[PDB]
Amino acid sequence: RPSSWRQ
Amino acid sequence: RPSSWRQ
Amino acid sequence: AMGSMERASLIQKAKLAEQAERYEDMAAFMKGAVEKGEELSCEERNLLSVAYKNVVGGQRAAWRVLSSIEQKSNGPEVREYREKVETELQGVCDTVLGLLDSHLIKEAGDAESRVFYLKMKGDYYRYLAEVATGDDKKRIIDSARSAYQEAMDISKKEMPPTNPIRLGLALNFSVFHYEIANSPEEAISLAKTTFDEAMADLHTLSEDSYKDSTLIMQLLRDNLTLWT
Amino acid sequence: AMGSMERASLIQKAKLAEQAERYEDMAAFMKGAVEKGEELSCEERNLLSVAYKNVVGGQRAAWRVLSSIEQKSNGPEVREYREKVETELQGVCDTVLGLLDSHLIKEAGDAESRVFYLKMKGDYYRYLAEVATGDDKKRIIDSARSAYQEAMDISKKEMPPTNPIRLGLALNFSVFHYEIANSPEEAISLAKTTFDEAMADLHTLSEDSYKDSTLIMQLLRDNLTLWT
Ligand SMILES: [Mg+2]
Ligand SMILES: [Mg+2]
Repeated sequence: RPSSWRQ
Repeated sequence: RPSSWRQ
Repeated sequence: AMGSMERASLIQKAKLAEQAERYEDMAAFMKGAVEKGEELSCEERNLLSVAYKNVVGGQRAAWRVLSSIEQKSNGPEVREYREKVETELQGVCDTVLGLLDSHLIKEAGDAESRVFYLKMKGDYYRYLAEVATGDDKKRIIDSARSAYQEAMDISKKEMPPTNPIRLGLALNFSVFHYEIANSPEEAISLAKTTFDEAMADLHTLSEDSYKDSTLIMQLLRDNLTLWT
Repeated sequence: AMGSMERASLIQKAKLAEQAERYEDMAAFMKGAVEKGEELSCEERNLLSVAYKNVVGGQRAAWRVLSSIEQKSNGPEVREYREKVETELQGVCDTVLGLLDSHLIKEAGDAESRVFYLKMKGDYYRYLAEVATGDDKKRIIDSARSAYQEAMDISKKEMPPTNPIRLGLALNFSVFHYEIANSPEEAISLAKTTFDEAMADLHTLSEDSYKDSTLIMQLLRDNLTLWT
């Protein structure tokens, strides 16, 4: 559910 | 560009 | 590679792959199911179609990106990579066409199954025609035409004008006319006649059948709006 | 399989594959470039990361769909297919970790490259930990932790608090704490301290650097909002 790094 | 069949 | 798996397990796994958006797996599972040699049900035909349409659709989208880059350019890399994707796409089309020829079409006796498979045959020859440039390109186009035409003849004799596979077939044959055969007037005439004859048959349908038919009629309308 | 292609051609084709959204091809091209044995530039490191993140991200999304279906169920098919996707995902993680170990990390002398690769190592051990259930699961988790920790120690000594790779590393290490290590308070403390120290350093940045840093700060904020 949480955001990890993404472009 | 035109639409062929798609679900 | 799927010969050791039960048919029912291949079908179940194709449905799981669809839910997982794993369309390459889905296609491989449905190829294995076809190679069991039994005819496909209505639902199973749809799974086969969805799987390969998604696989080849990604390849077509990539080929169009690369072809556009290649045209703006004209090193060997863009051409080489476009050729690689093109070969992969042709391989997938050949696999589908091989399933249809061995032996889905010849065992398809009912109008619904035979039209379904002939529509597929027209579609995958159409995808081959989109990338074709050699001595056989005209024959590829005529192979698409002939498959679509046989499907149309059967559908007009055996199905109501609102039948979803009849509508989708006419939609795709009209796209073939416009994009492949350079026959925009034929494309427009086919889409319009198909739409109008379906419109006049909607009154016969249940609410659920009406929803299916009008969804595909809207695609015909979208193309007519694009083309006129 | 890419040994016969020039390094520069592999890099060029990776960029073309990214434009074509052909991320499996992209990853294979960048694997071949790494195996040339030369260190990777800033841009090339980013291409490597983007390629494998997209490949493993699709596998992770599929594994989560199948794992959810499997849990609602508990035939062998859903388990078997989840196991298949799981094995494929583990293979991709092992490939990336093998590139890092042979020999990207040991040749990475600059802080920017070493932190980048140690962040990758933590991430791919984290993806292994997401699916792990056996005798080695605790060691997989500690391998992720150790890689993230070394990266953090270097980044805090050698980079400003707004450096995008330092910020992304802290973001992902906080996700590791929350999701993998069952340490939500550590996750929240890390995200908050990272955000606040970056906020206080924004005044030093150009407009373009400010845009890069605040984009990742917003991801930290999104998680803190989710977690508190
Ligand atoms: Mg029959
Ligand atoms: Mg070095």
